[PDB]
Order: sequence, then structure tokens, then C-alpha cells
Amino acid sequence: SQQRKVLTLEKGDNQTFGFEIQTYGLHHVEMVTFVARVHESSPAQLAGLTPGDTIASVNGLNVEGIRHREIVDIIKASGNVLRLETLYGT
Amino acid sequence: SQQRKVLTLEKGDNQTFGFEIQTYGLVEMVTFVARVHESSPAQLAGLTPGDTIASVNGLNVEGIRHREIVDIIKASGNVLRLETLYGT
Repeated sequence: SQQRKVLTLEKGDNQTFGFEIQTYGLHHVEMVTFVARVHESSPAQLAGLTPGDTIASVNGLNVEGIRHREIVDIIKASGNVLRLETLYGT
Repeated sequence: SQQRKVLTLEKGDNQTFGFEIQTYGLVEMVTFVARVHESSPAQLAGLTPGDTIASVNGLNVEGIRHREIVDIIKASGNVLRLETLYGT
């Protein structure tokens, strides 16, 4: 059983990838970043990004002990191609 | 520092509370508020996405999965009592 998925999102210059993430401190506290929304017809949806799944890594960077802002910053710095690793949330 | 909040949601007969839950495996399975709709009973009650649900109508939900919790919520009728922990 493999709950780890690797995806590639591609977009145009003045376009966004079409997804929202939220980092929550879940009480056993564990910080977990979730895909909160994926827009219909978006690059994220086309890449197969699923709402509810958790972000494991962004462009090769394990998001383990890093701030939610770091993740957003990394995504914005990624340009038109974004590499993500997710884990089954649902 | 009190991470625990107690809430009371109230709705009408032919409607829902306006929120979705998600059971996530970390102890073990934990359930949190996945989504809260705009203008909903849940939003009005202060339910906030990302908060861990500790109990429902006085029942500790620790070792319980998604469907059983939803069943409890459905059986609750128009009033629902929840205890949640800060996720943000």
C-alpha cells in the first residue's frame, strides 16, 4: 500500500495553480498542511491534486518542520512548474 | 492558555449545520473540522476549519471514525454540542 503520490502542476505566466492549502496543528500537537481547495478546471485539478490530501513535499523539500508561509513562498517562487508529493488524506 | 472551546450549534428542520469533518491518521485517528460554509449555523456558532473535534454531545470521539461521528451528528437533531481544540 502506497499513500504517497508525486504530481506536477503546470500553468501559464499570469495564472495561478488553482489550489489552497491550510496548515493545522492537530491535537494528539502535529502540524499538517492540507489541500483545502482545488479549483475546477485548474492546473491543480488537471495534475490530479486532491482536496483533503496532505502536502509531503514541495519541489523536493520535505515540508516537515517548516512554516506555512515558507510553503506558500516556495510555491510562489516555483514559477510555472510545481512539483508536489502528497499523502492520502481521505 | 485554554485550547478547549465548547460550542453549541442550532439549525432548522430541513437544513444542515454547514460543516464537514475529516478523520486523519497521525494519537492514531483524529477528527478535525475540514470545512465550514459561509452563513451557516456552524459558522455562526464559531466552528472553525482546522480545529480538532474533541467531543460531540458529550462523547469523546478519540477512537471513532468519520461515519460513526456523522451518525451521532445526524441523530442530534437541530441542536449540536461540540468541544474543539485550536488548530490555528
